Amino acid sequence: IQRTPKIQVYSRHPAENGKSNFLNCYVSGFHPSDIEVDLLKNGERIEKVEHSDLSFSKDWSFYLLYYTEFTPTEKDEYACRVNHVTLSQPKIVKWDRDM
Amino acid sequence: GSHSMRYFHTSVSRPGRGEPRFISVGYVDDTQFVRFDSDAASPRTEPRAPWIEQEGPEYWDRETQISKTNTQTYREDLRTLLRYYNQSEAGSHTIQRMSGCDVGPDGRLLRGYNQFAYDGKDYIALNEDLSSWTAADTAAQITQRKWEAARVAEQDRAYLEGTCVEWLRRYLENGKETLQRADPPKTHVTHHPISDHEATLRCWALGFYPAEITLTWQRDGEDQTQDTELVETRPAGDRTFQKWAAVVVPSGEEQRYTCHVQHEGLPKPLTLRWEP
Amino acid sequence: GITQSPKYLFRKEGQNVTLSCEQNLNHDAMYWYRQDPGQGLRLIYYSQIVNDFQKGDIAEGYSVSREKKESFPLTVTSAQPTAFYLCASSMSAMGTEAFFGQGTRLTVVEDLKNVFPPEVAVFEPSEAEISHTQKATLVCLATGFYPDHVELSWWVNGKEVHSGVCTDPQPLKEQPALNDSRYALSSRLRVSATFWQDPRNHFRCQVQFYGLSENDEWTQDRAKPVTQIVSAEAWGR
Amino acid sequence: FEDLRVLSF
Amino acid sequence: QPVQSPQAVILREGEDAVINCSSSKALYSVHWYRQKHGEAPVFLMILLKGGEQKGHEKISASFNEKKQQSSLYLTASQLSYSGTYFCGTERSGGYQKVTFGIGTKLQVIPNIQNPDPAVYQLRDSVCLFTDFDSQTNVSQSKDSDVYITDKCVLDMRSMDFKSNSAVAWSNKSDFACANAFNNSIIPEDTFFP
Repeated sequence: IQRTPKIQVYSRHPAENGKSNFLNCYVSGFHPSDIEVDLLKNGERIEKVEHSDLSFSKDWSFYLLYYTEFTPTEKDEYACRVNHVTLSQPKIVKWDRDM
Repeated sequence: GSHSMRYFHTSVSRPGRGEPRFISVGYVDDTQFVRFDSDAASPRTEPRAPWIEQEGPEYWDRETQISKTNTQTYREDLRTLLRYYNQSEAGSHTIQRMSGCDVGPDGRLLRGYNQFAYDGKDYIALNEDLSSWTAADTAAQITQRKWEAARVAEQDRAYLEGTCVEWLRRYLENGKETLQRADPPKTHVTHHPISDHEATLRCWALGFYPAEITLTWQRDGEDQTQDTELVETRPAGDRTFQKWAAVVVPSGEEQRYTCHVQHEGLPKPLTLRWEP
Repeated sequence: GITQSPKYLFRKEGQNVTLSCEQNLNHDAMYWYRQDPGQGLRLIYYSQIVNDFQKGDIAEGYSVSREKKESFPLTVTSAQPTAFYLCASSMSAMGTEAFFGQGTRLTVVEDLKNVFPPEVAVFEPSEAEISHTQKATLVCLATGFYPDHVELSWWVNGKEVHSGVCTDPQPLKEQPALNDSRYALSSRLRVSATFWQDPRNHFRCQVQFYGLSENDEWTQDRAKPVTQIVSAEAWGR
Repeated sequence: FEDLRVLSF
Repeated sequence: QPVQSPQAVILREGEDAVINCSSSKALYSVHWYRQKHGEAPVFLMILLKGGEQKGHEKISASFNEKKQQSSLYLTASQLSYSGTYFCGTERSGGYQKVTFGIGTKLQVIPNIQNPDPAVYQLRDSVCLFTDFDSQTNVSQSKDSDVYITDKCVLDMRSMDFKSNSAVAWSNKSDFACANAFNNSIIPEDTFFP
């Protein structure tokens, strides 16, 4: 059985313009494990991107954390490009400070 | 109060690409301490928590052998489940195992675990009595019967009652300052108007350990959970966690009710009310 | 069950031989042991699954492979002397019972010219034994054979005997000083006076010797001491 | 501390 | 690693033998095997717990409180109980291997109801010392050309008659039937025809 990931784009600490932070993407609830998560800066990929070790919840659904060091600015835009078996085209989720 | 130790296993068959992948990750409550991915350059049981490096070379050496064998064990299981489930070789499949135990504040075993899943859905789980098996279907019953004859459940019970309790008690002790430290959430409410006649009250909780948290939006009276939207408790990437809960409040004389937050790191359950 | 091959095997100096062990019980775990007097059973190599095998404690001189669940063969190289190798296989080990194979007797023969088959002779029970007790004892002697790759078997009226059959647990060295000394073994069959005194009762005594093969190169004046059955025969009196 | 898999399927 | 207490024992027929074994590291299970020197060790029983199990007479075993020390009990010892008893020890993660130590060499001696010490000469040329009690110890052969075998117990299941024996033979002309057994502790009332 296939399950669609629940993409969430957020920061390690609250977004302060010009001050250092981490941009996280937490994909959850997906099955199979074969996922492709890319982190974008103004519609462009990042080379320096690490990730957490493959693990799941009680309901067997998988979870991964993709993260990178960043400096938030009111001009720079951050988003996430995720693809999985369940998706026909890569889904993009926009980073929002307000909510 | 309570504490848990878990060992998550994942075995993914990738035919047409190559040999299967085996990744075993250990957790003490919500903190990762070990990692063994067979897809690494030099597969080895590696530290993941600072409070685990104090373990001697023998600990790592014995765990690496257990994992280098488990890799070959799960290989055979991916093959066996093709025969059992009347499946062909061409396809890509997944085997998951969840081992470990929950212990109460008194350090005594509360519940023992030895669960398995095939392709997302359940396979074979060990019953709470640590004697009987729950097969998901008649193909899993073949494993239930293979294991009953070979007295598998007895071996698990020995580890879950013994080994697992003793190791969890040791891990908590080494990681005393971290694993047993209360970290409460950083609470605040954000207000955004979804329209002109309606608004959203999102309740934020950030930087908290452990993961267990209850966020309930109540409109004067308790039961308002059927219309509140909440995300999955997400990790910050520095041991601590995050979570929000948003209810869609109307517009007028309505932004007067409160939100309630429960976390074991809190001396009392906190109550939040928004105003500009 | 489990089939460990061969029962009897010889080895030349600096030679490598691969011992077999196959099962069908679908057992995950497989074990190889070396039995020596006073040392007891000792674990050479073991395997709990396919592709994975672990060493300890007797090695080097030994190598194994686990390409299938069914087979776990042990290759004994140029290092090690003479010993009895046993082979076990359990379903899930630890926990379950381990079932064994017949065993393998491995002797290092320096030169093929030392290999000799047995000289088998049968001794008729004494009349003084029947006159003193209504019981008659037959003796079978295997003399001048090398190595100790033999199995004694009494046959009365074409059927294999076991009641009143008595073979020496250890053979005698014909030349105690020498190591490559030939062996002697005695087996004895006792029956009542009536059975031996009847002429229609037949007394055969088989000795199965394991020697050289078809592949072996023999040069000497003697006949090739190949794997053979040499037996002495006795009749009723 | 993880132990070996008890028995295969 | 697995230590066996008797390591070697000789007992009379029917006599009650007690084999003991211990470990230093807590074992999950203990196996007991009996072997006939050049054969496959035959499985007796396995113990997972934790107390006494099972009291099946003739061949029954015990596993102490927690854990390591297991003992095997043999009650009405029969002639078939002879051989090497081995203790198989199995340990938790990741010491999963059946480990054996130096087994105990158990020897059951027949209780000769009606001994008749006698040395006979069999047709072709061979000496047979037979029907001698188990206390009689046939040992050594000081002469080089003289070959004397060890004691070997024969069992006429047909009549329930068991008997000890030793065969002697030599190429020498001086090899006498009466003089055949001297180094061996031979009784006074020994029969010589």
